[PDB]
Amino acid sequence: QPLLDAVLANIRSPVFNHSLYRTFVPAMMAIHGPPIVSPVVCSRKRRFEEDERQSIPNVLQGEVARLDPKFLVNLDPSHCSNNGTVHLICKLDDKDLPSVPPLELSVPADYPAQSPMWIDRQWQYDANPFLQSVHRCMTSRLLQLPDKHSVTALLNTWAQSIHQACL
Amino acid sequence: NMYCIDIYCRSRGVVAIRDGAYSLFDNSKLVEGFYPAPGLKTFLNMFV
Amino acid sequence: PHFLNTPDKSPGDRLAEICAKITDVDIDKVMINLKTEEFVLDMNTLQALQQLLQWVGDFVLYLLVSLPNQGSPLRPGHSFLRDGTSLGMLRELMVVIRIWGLLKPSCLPVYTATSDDSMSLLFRLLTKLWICCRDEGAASPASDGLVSRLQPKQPLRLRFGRAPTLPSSTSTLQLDGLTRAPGLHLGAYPTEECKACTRCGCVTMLKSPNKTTAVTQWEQRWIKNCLCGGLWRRVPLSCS
Amino acid sequence: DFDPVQRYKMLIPQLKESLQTLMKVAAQNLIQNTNIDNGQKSSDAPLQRFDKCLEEFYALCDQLELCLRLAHECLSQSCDSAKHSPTLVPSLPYPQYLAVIKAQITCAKDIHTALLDCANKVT
Repeated sequence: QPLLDAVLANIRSPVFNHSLYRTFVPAMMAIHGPPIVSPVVCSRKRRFEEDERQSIPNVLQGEVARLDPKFLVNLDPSHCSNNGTVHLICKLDDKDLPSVPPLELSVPADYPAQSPMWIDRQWQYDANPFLQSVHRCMTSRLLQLPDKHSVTALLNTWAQSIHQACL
Repeated sequence: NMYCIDIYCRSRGVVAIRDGAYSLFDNSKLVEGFYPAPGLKTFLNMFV
Repeated sequence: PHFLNTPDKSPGDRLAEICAKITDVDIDKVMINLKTEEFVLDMNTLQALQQLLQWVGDFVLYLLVSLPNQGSPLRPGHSFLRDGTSLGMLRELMVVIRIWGLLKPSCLPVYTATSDDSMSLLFRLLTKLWICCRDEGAASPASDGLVSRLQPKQPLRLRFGRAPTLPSSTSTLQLDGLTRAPGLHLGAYPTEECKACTRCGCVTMLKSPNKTTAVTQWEQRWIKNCLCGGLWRRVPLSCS
Repeated sequence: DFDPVQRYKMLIPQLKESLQTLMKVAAQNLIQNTNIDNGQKSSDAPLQRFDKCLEEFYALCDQLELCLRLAHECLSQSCDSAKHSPTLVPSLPYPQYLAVIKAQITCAKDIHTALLDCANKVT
């Protein structure tokens, strides 16, 4: 019903938003008397210094912290520092049979991709027939993985293919 | 429902009292309601 | 200097100066004692109402209510009111704005209520202390009783244009190379600035364009340094 | 002799219409202030006090609030009386009812003192 104040606020185009002060605050401070509605001091520096500057994007850090201790990830030659951010050089040190460490180079944390790249595979897989079967199984599983993810999905599929294709 | 008063504390210990039937202008009119003139409340409080 | 009067026997400056030697009270009589015609200068006189009239009214009203505050936590309290000459200038201002209200209805209200104008008794008590504050005179007790009580026309929250302190001689300084930690004359002091708000030396911090139409006298007057206002800063519009 | 429901029913439309009138006069004062300050003087007419409007609005609001609170208190009193005493009044002998109320008060005071001594022994 009181659209008059609405059309008046619409009229309030000029920059001098101080006439409303003299218009309203006299009666407001008269009938309401909280001159200090917040006498608590408020002086904090918003941005002094806050940055990691000493590691990779911590997203993959928090991800890899969840994985099973049977996966041992290390650091490769420095080519995945910030943008690529991942050189998944992992060892499956556990009670199961060991194998060749995967590469699994994923992309920036935006994740418009996954990890499996398999650079050093060309000679690591075709040499051993059993490892060749392992690679075949791992490829067939990865192709059936809809939009696999950085560390969890890739490493899980790799381990399950390695310990399923034993036969 | 008669002879309203209004006390309120703002500062570290300052609590002001006023008669709530004046409407910030006593000589003009009244609040059309509760009866005004609680009496000599000023000196009653100034006792202490 | 706004006296754009018709040619008369004397100048408006010396006439307004001698206006101090006037009757005791009832400025409505003083105006007819001196003159009332040759004071209009513009139909669009609506420049001091939103900017200066409320300002001078608040100043004089604080000067009024300061009298009962004799026992303040200060030997001179908040101010002195022992000059009279400045009060004479204030009386010239109030009588000329009375003439303005007679000409332009955009006069200076009492700003609260009950104008029953109301500046009459105000000017009366100012002159009552004037005869106590013209020259070689002491301050009076009847005026005390006259000013003590307050009407339904007494607001508060005056600007009191001043500068923030810097008492770091050898005592204390809470600052760094950057990151100032937060803790006006023509009005334009909102809760948070939303314009240019050109920072200045002490208190001004006025807007740069000011959205003016004919008040250019003030802007063209404060382009250079100001009184304690050579410290024209560029404090950002970090509104909060 | 007016009733709380009756006073509420007669105050609500007065409250609504006073709100409408105060909002209208506030809008009028605002447009007048803007025209005199932002633009040229066009509203050559005296406005209203604008203080009495919201002042009496808050006054009627306080009146309504306190009378509704009194009615709520009366209903709560009736409920607690019916719960703590049977509905009998001139039927029940008045001195016997006074003695029963006194004994109820004494029993409650005894229970409170027992719990207080219990808390003190816990200390």
